[PDB]
Amino acid sequence: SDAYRLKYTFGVDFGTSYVKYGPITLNEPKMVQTRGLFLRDLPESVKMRIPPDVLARGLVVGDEEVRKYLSSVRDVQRNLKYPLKDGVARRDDEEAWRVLKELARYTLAQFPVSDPEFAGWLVAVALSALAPDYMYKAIFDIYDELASEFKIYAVTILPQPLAVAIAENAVNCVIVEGGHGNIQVAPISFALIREGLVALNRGGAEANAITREILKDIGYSDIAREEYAVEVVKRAVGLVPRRLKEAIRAAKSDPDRFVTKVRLSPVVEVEIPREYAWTRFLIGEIVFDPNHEEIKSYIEQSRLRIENAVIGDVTLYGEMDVASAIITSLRNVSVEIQERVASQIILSGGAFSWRVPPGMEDVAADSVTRVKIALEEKSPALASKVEVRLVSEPQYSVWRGAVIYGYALPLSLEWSDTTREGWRFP
Amino acid sequence: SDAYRLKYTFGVDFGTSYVKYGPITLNEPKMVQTRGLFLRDLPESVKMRIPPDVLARGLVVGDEEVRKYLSSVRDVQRNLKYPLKDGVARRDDEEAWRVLKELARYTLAQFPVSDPEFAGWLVAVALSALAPDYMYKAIFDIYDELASEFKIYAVTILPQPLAVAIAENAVNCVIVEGGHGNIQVAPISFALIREGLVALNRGGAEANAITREILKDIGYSDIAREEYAVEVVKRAVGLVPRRLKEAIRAAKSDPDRFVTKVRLSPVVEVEIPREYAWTRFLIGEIVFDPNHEEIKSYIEQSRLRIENAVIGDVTLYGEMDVASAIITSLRNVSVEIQERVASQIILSGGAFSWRVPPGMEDVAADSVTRVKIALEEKSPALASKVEVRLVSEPQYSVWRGAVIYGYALPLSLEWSDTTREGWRFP
Amino acid sequence: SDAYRLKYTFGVDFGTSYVKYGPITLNEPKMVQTRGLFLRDLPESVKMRIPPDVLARGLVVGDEEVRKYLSSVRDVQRNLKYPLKDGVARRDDEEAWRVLKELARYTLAQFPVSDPEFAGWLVAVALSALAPDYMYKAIFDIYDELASEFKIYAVTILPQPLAVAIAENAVNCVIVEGGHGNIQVAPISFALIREGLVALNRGGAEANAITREILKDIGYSDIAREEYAVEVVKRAVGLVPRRLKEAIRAAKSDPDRFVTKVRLSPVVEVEIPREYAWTRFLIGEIVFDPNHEEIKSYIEQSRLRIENAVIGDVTLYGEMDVASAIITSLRNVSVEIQERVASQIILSGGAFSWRVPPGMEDVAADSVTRVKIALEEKSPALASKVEVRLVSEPQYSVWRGAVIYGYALPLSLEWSDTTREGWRFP
Ligand SMILES: Nc1ncnc2c1ncn2[C@@H]1O[C@H](COP(=O)(O)OP(=O)(O)O)[C@@H](O)[C@H]1O
Ligand SMILES: Nc1ncnc2c1ncn2[C@@H]1O[C@H](COP(=O)(O)OP(=O)(O)O)[C@@H](O)[C@H]1O
Ligand SMILES: Nc1ncnc2c1ncn2[C@@H]1O[C@H](COP(=O)(O)OP(=O)(O)O)[C@@H](O)[C@H]1O
Repeated sequence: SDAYRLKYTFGVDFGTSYVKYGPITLNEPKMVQTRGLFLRDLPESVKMRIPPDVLARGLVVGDEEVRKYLSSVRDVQRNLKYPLKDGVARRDDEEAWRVLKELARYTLAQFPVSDPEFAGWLVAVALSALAPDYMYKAIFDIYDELASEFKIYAVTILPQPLAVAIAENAVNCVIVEGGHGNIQVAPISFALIREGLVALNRGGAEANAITREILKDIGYSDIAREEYAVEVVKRAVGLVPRRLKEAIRAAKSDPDRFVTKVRLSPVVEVEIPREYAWTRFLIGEIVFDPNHEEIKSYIEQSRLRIENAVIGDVTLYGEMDVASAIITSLRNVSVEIQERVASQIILSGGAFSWRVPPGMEDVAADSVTRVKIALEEKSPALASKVEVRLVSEPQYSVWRGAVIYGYALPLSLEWSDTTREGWRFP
Repeated sequence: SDAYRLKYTFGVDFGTSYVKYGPITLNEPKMVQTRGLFLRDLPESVKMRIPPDVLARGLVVGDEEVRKYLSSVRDVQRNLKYPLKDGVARRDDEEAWRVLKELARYTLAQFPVSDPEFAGWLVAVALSALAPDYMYKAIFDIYDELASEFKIYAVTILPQPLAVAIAENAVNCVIVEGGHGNIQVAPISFALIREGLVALNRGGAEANAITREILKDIGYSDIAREEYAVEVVKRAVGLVPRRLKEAIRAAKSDPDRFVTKVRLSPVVEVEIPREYAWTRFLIGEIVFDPNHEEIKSYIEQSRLRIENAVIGDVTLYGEMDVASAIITSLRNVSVEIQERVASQIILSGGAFSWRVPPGMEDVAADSVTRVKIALEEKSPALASKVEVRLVSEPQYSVWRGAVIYGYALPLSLEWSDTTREGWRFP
Repeated sequence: SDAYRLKYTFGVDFGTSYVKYGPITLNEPKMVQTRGLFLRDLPESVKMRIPPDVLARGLVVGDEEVRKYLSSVRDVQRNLKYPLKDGVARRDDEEAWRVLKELARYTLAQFPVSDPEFAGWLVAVALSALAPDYMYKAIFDIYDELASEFKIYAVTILPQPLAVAIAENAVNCVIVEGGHGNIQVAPISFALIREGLVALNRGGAEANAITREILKDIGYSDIAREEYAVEVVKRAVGLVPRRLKEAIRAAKSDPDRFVTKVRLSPVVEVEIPREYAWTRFLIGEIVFDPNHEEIKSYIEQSRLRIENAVIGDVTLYGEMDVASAIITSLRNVSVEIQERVASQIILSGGAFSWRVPPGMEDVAADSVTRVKIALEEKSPALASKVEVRLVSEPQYSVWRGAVIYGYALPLSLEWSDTTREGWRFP
């Protein structure tokens, strides 16, 4: 039906960090941190303390639902699984979708529907652009299973940048998503340019890993293991330089500006010492231009120490700067239209967030000011006409696009594997 | 069976001082002071006076059973064996378990069962967290031998802090056991955190040894040798300072407040003189924070005199404060949950008992008020939100947890050496 | 000059345990156990007994120089500072470099130079790969101060694995250092692969801490506090299993093979009892593969007891096996060359030492045989072609590389912070 959509059209975003979800009726979507928590090796002592309903399905997911079941850090680095490592779950990983299943299951269960006119939801999923074929097939399999439990009339999937352009309803610009895992820049002329869509393998999660290194170098290593901890630290102590080299010089001259103290929990309060105060810049900068002799040295000597198993989640080989990303995304649109499409740049998603702490504007920079000054370095003639803008409520964006897309996607259009578009029915 | 448990589930605690025991049916457990009494070198004169049944097994154990067989102090410091010196019996000591055997034998024999429906007990043992592997294997060997005498259907063992958390059924807090021998602090989130469990090697028995030194300095040394004597003295004359340095200053200014007279027996009545009246504080304080230039001097110069053999049971090297213990136990749980788990602090066990004698509240402090003020000194930001509580009937606690754990521990779960959990059958 | 180098080129290694040092002229370097001994709280009684020269600088360092100033164990666990806890001194610790200063000062003072042609030394320092930026800057500050005292023409610093590859002058292999604090595995093709260099945070010092636990479980705890004591015990009683599980099974079947008696001092002679005889394996094994349900249980229940302050120096979260370390270090070199570079494996450094005591070869294994059988478990196809070798004089190695590197490092090459290579001049 039609007005049936304005109620029961149900958007879902995944991305890496937060799974943003809700029906179209919401003003802004509810969030679930993507982490699933396994309950797997349990001393029968603790199984006595777990409700047999929760332990039955073998996981728990959601912000509040997991917090209650969290044991010590050793438990966290084991049984707390962040699937969607970057935008994507490796096929071979059974634990990867096992959480996504009950993460998606948690999503719908959160919103019951009393109305007997309810024929089942309309589930608009927004995956990352990097999502391969199997990740589509896998997640439709997920919602096919929830069809037996919940009422789902139809399921669709849209690439994440497609949502944002729909969310902004912007006519001419290059969308840039700050997605935690991946940065997806797409130009849009009258709509997405699928050929010009460019999605980096880098994201906010690379700002964690550059923080997760700092907290190891300060001797907080117990804190590093817990991903929530570096999150709070990164978000609080992370900072974006105007120009990295000029900034680090500044922070080594007058560190007292940059020394910060973050209270994670009453026991553990992270003090960024006087010396490393300049490393605050590497935290927020590595999202944008992770090519510098200053970072690429600091990341290299931080790749040496291998604590548990992982060598660290980050790439030593170097990536493309989001300045160079936007440019590369534009060379794929037509020279006719490039003057128009390169006018606006919409920054969106999480990793473009950073707010300059007050009084520090002479050195730090907002994500907006960063991109604008990033273009001046590479393509000067471009940065003249560029008006770069950050979305209001950056991370809520993709979901707002997911429902609008999900709202108008004529329901007689079947999902066909070849076109990778349209509804599928259970 | 099931309702069979609500009767014949049988909890046993050991700990150092009192072995707390009984079936689940009891309101509070019966106690046996852990002391075994050897009858070993007996002039045939006295063997004539001993029933040949008692002398046959070579020991006696229990409060009333030993009192009748106690000879002079020389006999007490010899043939009265306190096993479980701290939480643990050294493997090499045959006398150590030989008492525990007949101490555990005394425990079950105390409770005969008339009902022919009785298939044997369910013995839930609570050992100290410090109990090594052999101490588990040794005590199962004990109950395997009592299987031939008594009816024991199944035997299990739980670490002592696991009991308390079950006894309190507290969801978020850090348990602190005042166990006579050892202080075992564990955080609990939905249940014990085995990684965060921290057990000090210090306990109430270190408050004896600091009293046992005082009674030597007052010239009562005949009284010191008898462990029951310092017990009654410690419990009566022992006291817990608000702040040790401020307190000792007070007690040296106005000693008449603190001069006390304890009647042990009609012959021997201990008068804490006017001078040492300040040493009452070191008695109760050394349980909490045994690092002070005032104690660590007094314990050092009291380590010099070596009377019989032992140099004294106490550590000159210094230990961790229970304030620092709780903190160290929290750094092992996840920064996510630390805000919640650090809220409540449950004090339990014997060594957190002390009651301020009336009118003295301006200087002394209850164990509760002591811990709360202990945290303010170390981790100020923690002590703001901390609500610290003492268990009603502090020492009875562990047993109450031992039965509940012993009540539900599904009986098809075998004891497996690797997991160190579950029932074993004889 | 040139031939001036063949005399006055002066190598210095730090590492954790032994600081190996000497001029290039030596056959093998002289050693200094890294321990500094503070003289800090001294009763004026003892200051009368200390030469005012020694007490002036406030420390003493060196094997013989400290032995003479050692008081009781309480003094040792306080005023005997092992800096470089693992490979690294925490910035905030003033006591950390204060020893390194006079430790390095002790080093040069040991070797006076009579020749008036002597223009000052050439100091080649070998730090650990984990050495951060500040640890470089700190130690150059050290040698800048010794420039006023001694004659130092030039100072350089090389990462420790760089030395070994130079010391061996091996063309194709993966160096593995058994460094007391840390295990640094690097592949070398025509030289070090800085990207493939992988340095574990585990080392011989984790074999102490697993012995330091054993000596607490045997009741020698007075002996545990003294790091020299566990050293001699570890080196003597420590043993490396062929396969840990198969070995522990063997040692619990026939303990009389493994019961050992080590004479530390005429008073104290450590008898590893019959029972724990199997724990000899955990001593030497935890260097290699500290992931086992057998160790990771024994280390966990040994982390509970906290004696003085420290919870114990060791990581409960688990580390990477040196088998998996070598593999992870190879995935960073190019698939073209991996066939060649994975041929030889040079084991080096202290923690790869262990000699099977005679007649026990059926169960124990040399460090060589251990690594070779370690690879067979993980990467079978690799272990076929692998020829693994241990350096002759394992621990002397890094210094031998330090001088050769220090010998040819063209002196017109300045130290530049960015490249982290080359000479600096005072
Ligand atoms: N105030 C902030 N400053 C810096 N980074 C932030 C801030 N708030 C959120 N973030 C980052 O944004 C990320 C959220 O992005 P997200 O929408 O999950 O991307 P996607 O869902 O596409 O993977 C978080 O992982 C976090 O690291
Ligand atoms: N009123 C009191 N004041 C101070 N200490 C007390 C008091 N009552 C009991 N105690 C101490 O508590 C101890 C009992 O603790 P207990 O339960 O035996 O510990 P565990 O059993 O774990 O070893 C006794 O040794 C005694 O010293
Ligand atoms: N025979 C031996 N058996 C086992 N371990 C040994 C033996 N000899 C020395 N070791 C260990 O080797 C270590 C020396 O390594 P070292 O060269 O100090 O490493 P680094 O200097 O890189 O820190 C000592 O700490 C000791 O524990």
